[PDB]
Amino acid sequence: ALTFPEGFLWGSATASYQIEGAAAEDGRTPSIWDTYARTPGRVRNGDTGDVATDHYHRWREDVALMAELGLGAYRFSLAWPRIQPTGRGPALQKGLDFYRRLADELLAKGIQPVATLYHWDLPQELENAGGWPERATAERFAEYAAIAADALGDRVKTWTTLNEPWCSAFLGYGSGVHAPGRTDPVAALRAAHHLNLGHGLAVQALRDRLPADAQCSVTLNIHHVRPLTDSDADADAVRRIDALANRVFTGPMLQGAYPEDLVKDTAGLTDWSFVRDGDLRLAHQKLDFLGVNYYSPTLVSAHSPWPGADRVAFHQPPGETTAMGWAVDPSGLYELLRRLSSDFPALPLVITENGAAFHDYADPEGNVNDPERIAYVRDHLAAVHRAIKDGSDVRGYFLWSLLDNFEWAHGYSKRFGAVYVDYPTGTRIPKASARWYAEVARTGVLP
Amino acid sequence: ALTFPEGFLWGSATASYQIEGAAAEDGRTPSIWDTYARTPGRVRNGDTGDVATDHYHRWREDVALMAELGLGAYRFSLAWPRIQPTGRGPALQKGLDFYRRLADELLAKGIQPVATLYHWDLPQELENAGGWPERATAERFAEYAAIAADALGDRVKTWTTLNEPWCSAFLGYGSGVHAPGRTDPVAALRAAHHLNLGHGLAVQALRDRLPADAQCSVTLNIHHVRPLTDSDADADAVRRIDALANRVFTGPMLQGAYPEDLVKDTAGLTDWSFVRDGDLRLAHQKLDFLGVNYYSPTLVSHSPWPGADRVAFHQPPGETTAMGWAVDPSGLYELLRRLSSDFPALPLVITENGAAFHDYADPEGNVNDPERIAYVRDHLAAVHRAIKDGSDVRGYFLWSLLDNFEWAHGYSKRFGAVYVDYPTGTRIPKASARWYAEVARTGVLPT
Ligand SMILES: OC[C@H]1O[C@@](CO)(O[C@H]2O[C@H](CO)[C@@H](O)[C@H](O)[C@H]2O)[C@@H](O)[C@@H]1O
Repeated sequence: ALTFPEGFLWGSATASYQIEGAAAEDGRTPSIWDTYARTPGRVRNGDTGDVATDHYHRWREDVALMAELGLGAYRFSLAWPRIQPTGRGPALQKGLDFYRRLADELLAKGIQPVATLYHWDLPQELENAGGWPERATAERFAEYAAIAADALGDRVKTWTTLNEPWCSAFLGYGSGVHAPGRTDPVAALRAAHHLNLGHGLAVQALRDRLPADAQCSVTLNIHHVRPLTDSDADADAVRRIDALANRVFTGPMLQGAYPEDLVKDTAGLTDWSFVRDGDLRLAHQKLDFLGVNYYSPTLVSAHSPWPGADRVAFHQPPGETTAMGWAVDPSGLYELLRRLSSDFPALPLVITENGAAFHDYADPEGNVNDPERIAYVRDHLAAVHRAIKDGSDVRGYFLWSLLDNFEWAHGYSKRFGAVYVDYPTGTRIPKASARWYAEVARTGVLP
Repeated sequence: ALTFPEGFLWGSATASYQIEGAAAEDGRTPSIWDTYARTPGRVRNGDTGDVATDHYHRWREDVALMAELGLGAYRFSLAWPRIQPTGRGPALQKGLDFYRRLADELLAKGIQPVATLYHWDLPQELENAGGWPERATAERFAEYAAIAADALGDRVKTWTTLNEPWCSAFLGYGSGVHAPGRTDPVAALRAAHHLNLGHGLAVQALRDRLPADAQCSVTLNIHHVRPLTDSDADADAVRRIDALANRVFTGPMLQGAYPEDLVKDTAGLTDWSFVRDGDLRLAHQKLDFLGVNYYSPTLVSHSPWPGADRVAFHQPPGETTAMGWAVDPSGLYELLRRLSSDFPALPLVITENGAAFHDYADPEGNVNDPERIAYVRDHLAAVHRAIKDGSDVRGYFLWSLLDNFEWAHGYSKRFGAVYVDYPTGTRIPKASARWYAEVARTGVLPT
């Protein structure tokens, strides 16, 4: 039985388009994912987030559920399309009101609201104007950040600018398997840069409009890259992928510069002239903690999500697999945390996303048993505890996700929730893992 | 497009314990599967068929769906536990009445009732007395056949004695992964013989109590065994498994003799003294057609394969289903060609073919299963080729009309053309249901 540090934060996480629904209600206009999902062949079975879990209408019930589970924090994302339809123009108060009431209720329940400004639902109009590969998008994001802070700054004290920019840039503009579905290596790199720029401009805006005690962060899915063999070549492959997966973001955001090896690796693709003088300084803002997302390790040896790394081959890491077919290896989380502690010793860490998809089902008696999820979470929490014992400054853990939801290109075919959702009715059924996690959250002890 | 013979029969199939529920109503007492499911660790998540799809109560709705889908036949099994609780004594009219009403409803809507006498739900009392390894069970089964024929003979004109005796004998008494859960190679072989015997005695009883035009059959899951390599050693492994999986039943049932190689292969286990004088002639009864069940190929190079410890099994190449089984329609084509070669004068009916996929109902209440449509279409194409090449196949039954209790897998695997939300029992015809209906209506297979 492992005991976690005093004050360790126990929460769950969700994203706006994945759970809200009410896609065309109260002033919300389409995001790139609305467009993408409605495009034949882009999302499994043509699923869309039109309704999803209907959280927009069931929000009060969901907060009550969080309270019953004894969670200390709730990480959610703000829908740019609801707050500032089209990505420009004035704030839409009706949109902000949804988050005002949500945040107020969370606080009334003693649950800390943690808001992510951008979790992929870019207003379609901004993509029409060029999307992330277009510089203006970064400036538009900073204006949106100010709008959000002005409206919710008095109730929300923990802010995250972006969630997994690697996915937005490389899957969104590199391999095109995520909205908006474009496939151009240079567009992907430009997108990555403007996400770095937007992030910095947003933190600047947040610091200026939020109370002095407010916390600001960014959430990155830190790939833990390992080599297939001891070969010197495979070690170079690890470097290349680490550069593209992590350092293209941690470099600018946490060090104020793009890694030189990355620039060299991509020299045949671009000269990075879109990096205007001063952009790196703006991207490099002081953060209160780094949000880390992790699910599985990476093993290595024009339409790719890895511009310039065509020589690299990827392999299935060893271990049992989840419904995503991803390997289950908690050692990757431990090693990843140690790497971060070594590279950024003074930066506190928070696991903002970790969880697993399994083929859950409600039986005739109305129960949803997911012992596999309990095992996955338990094992990964053990790895986190071990990293902490070894010196890593980890301050919290957020289980992706409180609810089964729209898992992007997979549609509703993949269930990650602690709480099962019967989509046709919207009925929530806490799974066995919800009851187990609630105990961990209430005792701070991992059995 | 491929056009099937205008007289080709199109149906769907189910089994009593898998769909009925009402496990303790109207006099029904525990079958070996009720007992097995109640045993910790035997069935996924402790699932049981106590409620299942609640078909015992909602059957009228299911027959209505079949009619809506234009199916020409419905294959179902009779629950011995409902008809004769202890496996002997007075037949319960309430039990018989359920099936009489069901058969009448099917006929009223132009659907041909096809009844299977035994689909694994052996009355517990018969197991307490020895189960299938005990000869009396075969005798009791034949007396049960007469009871069923007397009560339903005026309505049901197509009868099947046993469904997949290989599973009953070897999974039930060999590896113990199926009810009753015993693990004894000799018990498994004795069970196999008594299933062979019971089958024959039942056919005799059916022929005696049914109208002259009634048809009798047996359903066997015929394993299509292939060797990993072209070695003679692998070829012999194929022979050994083919003997244990198929010929241990086809030999006695269709040829009046156990294959000599099987007797040799098992000489270290038994001398088959339980095979009494006259037993082979009894097992060898003329049938109107052979029911064939097929899902995936078998690749070879406590066990359910007595005397075959020198054989290893491998994952056959191809896409996989939720069961992890390889999808290979060529196995069905080849299997049919072999049966046509071995038993040319014996008509064939595909009594079971289908696939499990991780289906879900989306927010709009739809269940899309294009993977199942592809599976069925591909296998039907294989059947059509077999027919064109000379195989006498006269019907096809999609396992299963409904998602149901999939034995040791519990409710974790969905095979239905119709989705079932277990907590409510709500039925939602999947995309495959509408697609299959079109095929069953015109007999035209769109490729
Ligand atoms: O020395 C940079 C250091 O101070 C912070 C405030 O704590 O930000 C200032 O410096 C930036 C870089 O020149 C400006 O872009 C920003 O507006 C300004 O307040 C931190 O972000 C940084 O770590």
